[PDB]
Amino acid sequence: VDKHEVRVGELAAGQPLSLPVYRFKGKGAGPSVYIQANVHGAEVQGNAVIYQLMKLLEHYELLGDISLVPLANPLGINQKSGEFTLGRFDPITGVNWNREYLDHGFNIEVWYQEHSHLDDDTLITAFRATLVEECARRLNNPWGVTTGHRLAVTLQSMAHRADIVLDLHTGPKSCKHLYCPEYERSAAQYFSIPYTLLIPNSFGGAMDEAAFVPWWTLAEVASSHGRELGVRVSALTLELGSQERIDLDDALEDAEGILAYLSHRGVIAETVLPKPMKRYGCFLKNYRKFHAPKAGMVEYLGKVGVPMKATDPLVNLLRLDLYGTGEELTVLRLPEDGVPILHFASASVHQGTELYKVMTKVFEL
Amino acid sequence: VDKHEVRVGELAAGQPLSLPVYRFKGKGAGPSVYIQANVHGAEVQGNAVIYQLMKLLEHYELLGDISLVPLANPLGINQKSGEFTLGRFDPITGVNWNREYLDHGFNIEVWYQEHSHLDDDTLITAFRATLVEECARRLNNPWGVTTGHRLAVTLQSMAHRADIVLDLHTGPKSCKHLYCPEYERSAAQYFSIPYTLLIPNSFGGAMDEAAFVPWWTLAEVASSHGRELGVRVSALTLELGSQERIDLDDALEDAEGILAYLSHRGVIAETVLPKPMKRYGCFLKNYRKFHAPKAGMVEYLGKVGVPMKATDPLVNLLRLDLYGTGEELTVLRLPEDGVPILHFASASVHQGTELYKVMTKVFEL
Amino acid sequence: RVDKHEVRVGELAAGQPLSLPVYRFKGKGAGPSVYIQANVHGAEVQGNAVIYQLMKLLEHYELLGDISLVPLANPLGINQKSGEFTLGRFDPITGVNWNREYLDHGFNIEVWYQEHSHLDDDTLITAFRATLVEECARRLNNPWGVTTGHRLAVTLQSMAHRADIVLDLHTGPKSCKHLYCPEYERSAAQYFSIPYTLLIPNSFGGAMDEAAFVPWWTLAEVASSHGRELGVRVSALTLELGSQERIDLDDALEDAEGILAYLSHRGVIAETVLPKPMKRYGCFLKNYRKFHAPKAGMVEYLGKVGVPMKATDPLVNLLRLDLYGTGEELTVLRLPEDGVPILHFASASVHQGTELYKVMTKVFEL
Amino acid sequence: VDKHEVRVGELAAGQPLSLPVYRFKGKGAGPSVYIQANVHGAEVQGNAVIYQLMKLLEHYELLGDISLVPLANPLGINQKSGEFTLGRFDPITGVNWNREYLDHGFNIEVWYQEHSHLDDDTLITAFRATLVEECARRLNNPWGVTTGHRLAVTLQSMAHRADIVLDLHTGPKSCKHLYCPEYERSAAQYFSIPYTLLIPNSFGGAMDEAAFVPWWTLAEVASSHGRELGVRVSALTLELGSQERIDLDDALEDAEGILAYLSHRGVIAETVLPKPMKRYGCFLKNYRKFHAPKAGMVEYLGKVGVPMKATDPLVNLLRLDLYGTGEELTVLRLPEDGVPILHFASASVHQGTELYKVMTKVFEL
Repeated sequence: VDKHEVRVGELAAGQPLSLPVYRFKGKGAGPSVYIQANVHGAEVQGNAVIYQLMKLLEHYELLGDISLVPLANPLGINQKSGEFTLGRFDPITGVNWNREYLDHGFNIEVWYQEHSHLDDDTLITAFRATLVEECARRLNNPWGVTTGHRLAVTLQSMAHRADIVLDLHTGPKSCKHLYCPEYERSAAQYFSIPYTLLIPNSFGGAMDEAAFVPWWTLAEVASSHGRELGVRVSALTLELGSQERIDLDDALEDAEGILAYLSHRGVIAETVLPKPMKRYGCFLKNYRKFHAPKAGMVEYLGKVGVPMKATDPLVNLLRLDLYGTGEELTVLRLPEDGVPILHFASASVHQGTELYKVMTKVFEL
Repeated sequence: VDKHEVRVGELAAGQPLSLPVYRFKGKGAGPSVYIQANVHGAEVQGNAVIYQLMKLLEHYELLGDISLVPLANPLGINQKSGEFTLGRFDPITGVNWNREYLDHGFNIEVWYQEHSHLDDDTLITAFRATLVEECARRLNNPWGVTTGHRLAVTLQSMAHRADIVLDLHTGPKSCKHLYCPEYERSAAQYFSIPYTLLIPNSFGGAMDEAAFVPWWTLAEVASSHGRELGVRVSALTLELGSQERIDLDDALEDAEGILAYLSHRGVIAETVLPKPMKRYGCFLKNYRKFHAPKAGMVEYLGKVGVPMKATDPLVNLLRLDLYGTGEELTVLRLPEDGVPILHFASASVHQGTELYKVMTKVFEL
Repeated sequence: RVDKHEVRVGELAAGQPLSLPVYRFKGKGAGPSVYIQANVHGAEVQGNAVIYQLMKLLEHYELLGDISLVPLANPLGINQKSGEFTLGRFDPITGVNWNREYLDHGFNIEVWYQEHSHLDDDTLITAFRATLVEECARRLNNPWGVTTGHRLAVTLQSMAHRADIVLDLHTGPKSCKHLYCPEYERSAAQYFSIPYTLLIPNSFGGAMDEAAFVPWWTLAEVASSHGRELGVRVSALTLELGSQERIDLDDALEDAEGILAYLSHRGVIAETVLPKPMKRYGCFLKNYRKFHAPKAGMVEYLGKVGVPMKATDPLVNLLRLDLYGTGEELTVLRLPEDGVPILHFASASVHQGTELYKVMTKVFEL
Repeated sequence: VDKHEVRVGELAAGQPLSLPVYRFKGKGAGPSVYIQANVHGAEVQGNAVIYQLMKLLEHYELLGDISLVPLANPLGINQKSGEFTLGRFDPITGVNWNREYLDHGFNIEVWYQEHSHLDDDTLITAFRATLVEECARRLNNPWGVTTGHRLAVTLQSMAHRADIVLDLHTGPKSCKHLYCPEYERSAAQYFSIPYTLLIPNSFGGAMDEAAFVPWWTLAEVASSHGRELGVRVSALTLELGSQERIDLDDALEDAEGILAYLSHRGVIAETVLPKPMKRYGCFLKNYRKFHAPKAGMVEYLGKVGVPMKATDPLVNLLRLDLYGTGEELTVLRLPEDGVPILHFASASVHQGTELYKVMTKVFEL
């Protein structure tokens, strides 16, 4: 396993901020893969998944290149506030690190017309080069870029080089879930993840969108001019359970599912079949946020990853300040049938604190 | 002066979160005004400006109603982290409190068509009622709304009721500046603020935009159908110097400038002239952010509100870890001529930390 | 039945007062008085659930002594968030632990004793209590003022000083149920439903229990040095009821049932409530050890809280993706001595020196 | 100037925590010196002081060794919360980095009796070796030590090796002041510092105390057996103005004061005279903390380092929530005549927030 380090920033006291990049060289015509974990500092299980995946890959026949970037945001990973990693956003500005990726601005209609005389492979190579160069340009600005933008664009440049991008995250108190763009709903069949969110061709600041939107858009533009190029990049986001947790056995299960997808895509020569299990989904627009309608102390009743019906108890809300009044213990209920995916990591909420995220209008994939 | 209290939230231990609303009734046909301060918790000087304005208003003849909401975000105001106020964003999620306002989704073209028969005043009354009603609809949701969204929508509902909205902020280490929509560039000459950013018809989550975007879009639609309605609301954001400070004399000067605008608008009967001083403008697109190109300890040389040249030293960057190498003390310079408006409030930066914001292509108003 | 009053403990910059709800059940008898508080550490919310369940139960018992309960005892800490966690343990401005702000009475107890020794036991005790209550008032009446945390602690303390029994309800981070019990009342552990007890000495270290018992224990010592037996006339125990950032009403019922056994034992309630049968272990406080990370990294916790282990047992796996391909990629850290891990760090990522576990060593059955 | 790095810790993502140690070798018999800065993360001016000192030291004739340790707490230096450095205490535990030093437990009376047959220099050498070894023993513990304790003891071990220890800090919003032990009141005359706190032989967790307490106790014990050994180490703490600030020219003034002390002690051969200026002192017991008696917004009126009377206004307390009542704006005053040294860095306080520290019963040195 070839390893190098990639510089992503620098701290006030002088210390460089760098990432370890592990590379497995493929011997064949299989697709290239880029995997990263822990952009969100508290979401550490992704590192254990990378560890297990690399241990497994050491016994497979790699047909395509694989690059793996654990510990992808040291500034967030190393940031504590109390006994909790404050790792989700820049502590100075509040900007979510996974909202700092680069939306390629250029006109794809024009880019396509200017390259439409090239054959598919040549055109694809040129498009990839244009994205990599756009990242370089962005970082070359004399006014500079934000701390998180430098990190994200640096990761993005590496991701753009691959045919397949897997971004490993975790939820707070959460079940395993997956984000797939609508064009590759089938990907969910190979991972070992029970709930999938199908997402549209829209850039919203995150790595997966940053990676797929240019290619999905190029595919549509090409087809609109009678050329069926196809979407040439896969980019998926795996939300592997809960944050602030390392569970090596569970990480192995996640890694086994990833291998099934890698086998399916021809990255590895061996046939690795998907885990037989039920897989459900919902379209992103039906993924709902449930906010505390009143403040108070919270006992979570809705178990993550378990379907619930409209009006079922989601939490008990306890109010010691209201003892004997009639409202010291109340039940907050789920508005619509759905599956609670994740809940707030703390037991005390203000009015409006996000208590849960719930997939509604869920279907079997 | 009538005092009222408006609830905006509730804390886990049981206390309600509420705001003081001071209302002066006008005796006449003057425009109505809504003024708030301290939505960003550290930006406390706005409270002193409200204090001084109310003290002054007691000696003027009010022709229009004025509502004043100091201490507009107690959750942010009361949030300390070390010896400073962590007041800019929700500490749980990182979302800027001034990015939680509501962009009205309804079709203004259709709305206009359905009300085009009304005269100006009734059409304005109808539109205003619609905006107020949409805020109410937003807060009534079984899935709830964020802590910051409840606060923002509550403030916005009050703001929508006024003809003039003044949002009082401060910068970090900053000179006095003003955000003014392009449709009322004339406003800038009445306030006592040397630098003004002229901003376009675009919603970006903030109060001023929330208040003016619907009316500006309405004006455009009306005009397209041959009706020159005009933009019937004014909404301006005053960035009154630096955060984490109360300066009552300085606040009086700010209040006097506000009074000049209110006099100009016929809110008060008396003639209060603008303070004589030079005033400059800049289109929003030319307001640039300068990020640290390297980490280190900063001596700030560019003074806020003082024009400078690209060749001038902006900061000295000290690196004790590089003593003896030639890199221990380096000078940073801005890529372009301009006027630094504000700079970072700390002397320690990581690579990418936003060091200054700078108005470029400045012109005299 | 229950009377509620509010007690002011501070004020916020924007104007809102900081206040506590104080619930009181009046006793109809000669039983001892009891003062119970919870959630002085903001993240330690289970104590509210314990107070809730206890009050629901108490409504059906016969009270011989007064019981005052103070849930939500620190709204400034309780309401303080940082990320998806309550930054509730210390003043966020200064770092000072809210449970290190209590008042150590400085007056000379030997001299106070000599000046009141002619009094009978009950009159001497009443006088001592009055002195403690007055000393708290004097502390808060200072033109230079006092810290935010000291004002809170001293307000709680003055209430606590009025009772015969003080129960401070806490939680650990990821923790089993444990109890702090002063050496002079080792028997108390036999009544609660708590498997592990730390026996603590006569020493003031800034906390409520110490603040409550040190003056009385010292007074008993002074009286005994003169051949007069007064006894330690106040009981002050700290219950660490599981993990923080959690409300578990069923588990809180169990805790409340144990507290009731102690109250029956002390004659606060008329009814017989016998202790839950279970093995109960203890160790002296000096044998309660802090295990710090020897190296930074990602941690998988192997030592389960409340489960005895040996030195040869794995405490955690330490995972280092930055060291992949070397022997340091994944290592096992082990405890240096046999003991019982009580609690561990609430996060999976540690720096060198981060406190990984607290472990009772030299444990014995009580 | 020789430079080496000293390991003090390690972060979660794997990065080492190290300090740059700059060493100037002495040639002769002059006392040795240990200088450190920025143990408290926000107190960055000490770095500028060290930078100036090192530039100056390259031209002086050194008779004793000098070690300088700027950037002495990278974990605290690099920690941000909003636009400020949360650098005073461990963000996990709240423990002040400058309360983590080691109080040597060993019986000095016994130690002295076991070495009383040794002459002064042999005894001094042995006592120093004992202190250094106790630090090593502390760090060699299978149960480990806290993050802050490892740092503090590492710094302390280096400090113990020197004859003169200078710990460079800053206050929040503060004038320049000095902590000087009662046994060397004469040292204060040399520094360029107007206000000095004379401190007793008491260990409170801080570097200076950690460095001097053993030697001061040893002097007491020696003297009690008819041997006037004297206190063989000098340990002073300079609070060099305000935090979150780099001012190079002002740092130069501080460095020159330091060099006057060093010249006075014979560390450098050249005569560097102290700056003429009035110098005052105060015994530590008379340094008082003034806390907010009520919450609110604060305008600081008491200027740091300027004597005041109990009848003078210290702050205006502004309460917008109490407008229209006598409590809308009130004046808080100093209970006793004194010199305000430092005040709170923010303008919004809760009841009990420490507003000022004030030296009372001040005398000219």
